[PDB]
Amino acid sequence: LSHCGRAAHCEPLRYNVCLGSALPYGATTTLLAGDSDSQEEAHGKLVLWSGLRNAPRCWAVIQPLLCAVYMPKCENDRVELPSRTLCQATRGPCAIVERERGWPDFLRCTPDHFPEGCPNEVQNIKFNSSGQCEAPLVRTDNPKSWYEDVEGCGIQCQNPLFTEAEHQDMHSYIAAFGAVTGLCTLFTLATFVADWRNSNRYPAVILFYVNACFFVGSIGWLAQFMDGARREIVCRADGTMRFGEPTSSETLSCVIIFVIVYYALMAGVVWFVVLTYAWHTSFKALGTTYQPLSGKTSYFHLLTWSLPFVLTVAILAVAQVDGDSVSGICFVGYKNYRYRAGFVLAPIGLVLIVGGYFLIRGVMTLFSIKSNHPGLLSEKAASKINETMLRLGIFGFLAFGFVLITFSCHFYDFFNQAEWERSFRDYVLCQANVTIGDCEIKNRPSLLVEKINLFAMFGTGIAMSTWVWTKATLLIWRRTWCRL
Amino acid sequence: QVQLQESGGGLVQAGGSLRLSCAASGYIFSSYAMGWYRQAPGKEREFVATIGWGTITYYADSVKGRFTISRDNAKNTVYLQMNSLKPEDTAVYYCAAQDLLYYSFPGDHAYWGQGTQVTVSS
Ligand SMILES: CN[C@H]1CC[C@H](N(Cc2cc(-c3ccncc3)ccc2OC)C(=O)c2sc3c(F)ccc(F)c3c2Cl)CC1
Ligand SMILES: CC(C)CCC[C@@H](C)[C@H]1CC[C@H]2[C@@H]3CC=C4C[C@@H](O)CC[C@]4(C)[C@H]3CC[C@]12C
Ligand SMILES: CC(C)CCC[C@@H](C)[C@H]1CC[C@H]2[C@@H]3CC=C4C[C@@H](O)CC[C@]4(C)[C@H]3CC[C@]12C
Ligand SMILES: CCCCCCCC/C=C/CCCCCCCC(=O)OC[C@@H](O)CO
Ligand SMILES: CCCCCCCC/C=C\CCCCCCCC(=O)OC[C@@H](O)CO
Ligand SMILES: *[C@@H]1O[C@H](CO)[C@@H](O)[C@H](O)[C@H]1NC(C)=O
Ligand SMILES: *[C@@H]1O[C@H](CO)[C@@H](O)[C@H](O)[C@H]1NC(C)=O
Ligand code: NA
Repeated sequence: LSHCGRAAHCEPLRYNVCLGSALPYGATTTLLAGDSDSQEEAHGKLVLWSGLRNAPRCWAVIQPLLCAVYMPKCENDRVELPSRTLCQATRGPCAIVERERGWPDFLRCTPDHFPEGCPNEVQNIKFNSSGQCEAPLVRTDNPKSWYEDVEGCGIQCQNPLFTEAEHQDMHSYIAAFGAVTGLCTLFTLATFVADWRNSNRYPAVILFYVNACFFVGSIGWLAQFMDGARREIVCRADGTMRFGEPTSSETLSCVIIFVIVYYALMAGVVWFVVLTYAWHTSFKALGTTYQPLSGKTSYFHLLTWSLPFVLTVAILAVAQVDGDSVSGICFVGYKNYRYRAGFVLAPIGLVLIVGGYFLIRGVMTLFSIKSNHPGLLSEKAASKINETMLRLGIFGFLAFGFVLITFSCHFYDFFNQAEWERSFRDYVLCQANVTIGDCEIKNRPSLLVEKINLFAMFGTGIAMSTWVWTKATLLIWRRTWCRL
Repeated sequence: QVQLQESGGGLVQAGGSLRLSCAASGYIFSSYAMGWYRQAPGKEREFVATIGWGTITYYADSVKGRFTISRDNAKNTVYLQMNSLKPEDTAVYYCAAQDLLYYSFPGDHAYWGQGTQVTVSS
């Protein structure tokens, strides 16, 4: 019962090798190959298919299928047809063909072309070619790392869009900004603990907690500069980039770093609004020793340490923690930029309106004192008010601009990341389209924009530490040195 | 830097009146906000009253009504007129002279006095 043979005139095998494997027969036909009418032409069409040498999971199941349709066995004026299971085994791994161009009519599993349950002479042939992937991709087995319809390989950990030198330059930029920001916030923490007995008043001690946030946030940024520490945070066990964390196949070094960075930076950002409110209500009672914040201290912490906690947990719940090779940390919204609109631009924008409101309102009250009471208090007192008004002015200008910078950088990624993703996809297609049978990336993110965006981040931490850059703090450390 | 010196404290009976004063050794009396505080031998420092630039004044809940605060800009002295004293008012009343922006910024300092005990007998 030969449901698997069809009448055809056997021709002599002009090629005794199919995709790098020996053939146990010596007769073929172009009957099954509807796109070619000659062995030289069918062999040429196999060169085009050879581009699928990448993405091993499809190359392993399509090799037998091709050497059974283009170079099938012919004996006694009879050609052997491929089995239907041999054809079904290619629709899954090789779903990319249907996307890029579409399968040919003679390669679709049809009963007239691929009957169910037939012997295959190619099943006895050993194909040594396992499948090599281009430079940007890397071999991996876990399905959660495969590039879109490229089953068998994922994106290498080191960002393919930037070179080794561009990675080294960015790391030096972060090592420099991270160290100064870490040392500046530490200087604020030290001056507070050195005089904690008096500094622990809350209209001012809030600065201690803001610098504490940006300090811890800087620790997560500087963690990458350890031996083999960045590879543990950004990479996976197979050698591909991290994304969609948390998972169950990788470690926790990525989600750990993210919580240190996102929670600390968001906590310090909301501390800014609490500070502006504290300044706003303290100025209303200026001129007296009355404390309007006598019973609002605990309420401040219960609101500043819980908001960033709900936000962080929400990100972990939707699993949008990604890893970047250039920055050296794990953050939210790297892969899918939409999430960075609600978990970054939304909290930052809100603290700019409410925080900026109290900031402007607080200066108005400080400006009314100079006008409502002229000549009552002068000398040092008058200088302290103007110097504080100027200190709050340069501070709001600085925060307003850094938020403008962040919104500019985010809108830049919102507008071109889709195009960036196309560029890399087309770059992966040409590599197999030109070589087997030079490429260049069309568009990539701007490193300058990334630095400008980090400048607004690190700049905020250094701006928070400038509030203790006074002559009064210098005396605090001059006293501790004497007692030593 | 200014040094304060309170006076007028002493033992008194319930329902009586007392007048405490706070003299500040130093010409800088206006550029500093001042107020009265009290601390019992087993309690934290409690807020009493304060005086602003004009008629602005703040009092505690258990103090408002009975206490009265007034300043003498010329004599660099702040007064606290206590009336109808209750035994629960027994405490060492202190006098603080702090910078205007003392609460909001760590660079500023607050200067306190020695305090005077005021005991009320039932
Ligand atoms: C505010 N600064 C942001 C600026 C943009 C940065 N950024 C987005 C990103 C995108 C992906 C991704 C996109 C599409 N499919 C799979 C993965 C993964 C991580 C990503 O950030 C680690 C990239 O530089 C790109 S674009 C792109 C691609 F088009 C193909 C393959 C890439 F590796 C790749 C990478 Cl890496 C992130 C920081
Ligand atoms: C994703 C990357 C790595 C692989 C790219 C897949 C490429 C190699 C695939 C997608 C579409 C495929 C083509 C689909 C249709 C045909 C028609 C056939 O008569 C000649 C081969 C040819 C032209 C195939 C050659 C290989 C091809 C171009
Ligand atoms: C003073 C307050 C109101 C404004 C400062 C907060 C802004 C500038 C800070 C807080 C957190 C910072 C983000 C933290 C992390 C990153 C990842 C980095 O790869 C790109 C910039 C980005 C996205 C930062 C943008 C700037 C940022 C949002
Ligand atoms: C440049 C203008 C600066 C705005 C000042 C910030 C204050 C405004 C308030 C912002 C908080 C709301 C959150 C701001 C989010 C707006 C960005 C947006 O809608 O992107 C949508 C993307 O998902 C589409 O890709
Ligand atoms: C959760 C992931 C990581 C995010 C960390 C959250 C940010 C926490 C930052 C700061 C915490 C503030 C705690 C610091 C509290 C210090 C108080 C102190 O030491 O003074 C007392 C003595 O010195 C005087 O007797
Ligand atoms: C294949 O090449 C020719 C036919 O194309 C054949 O004569 C020869 O023996 C074969 N060579 C090998 C190494 O099998
Ligand atoms: C490259 O891709 C195109 C897609 O239009 C396809 O037609 C072609 O066969 C591929 N290979 C070569 C060598 O062009
Ligand atoms: Na044919």
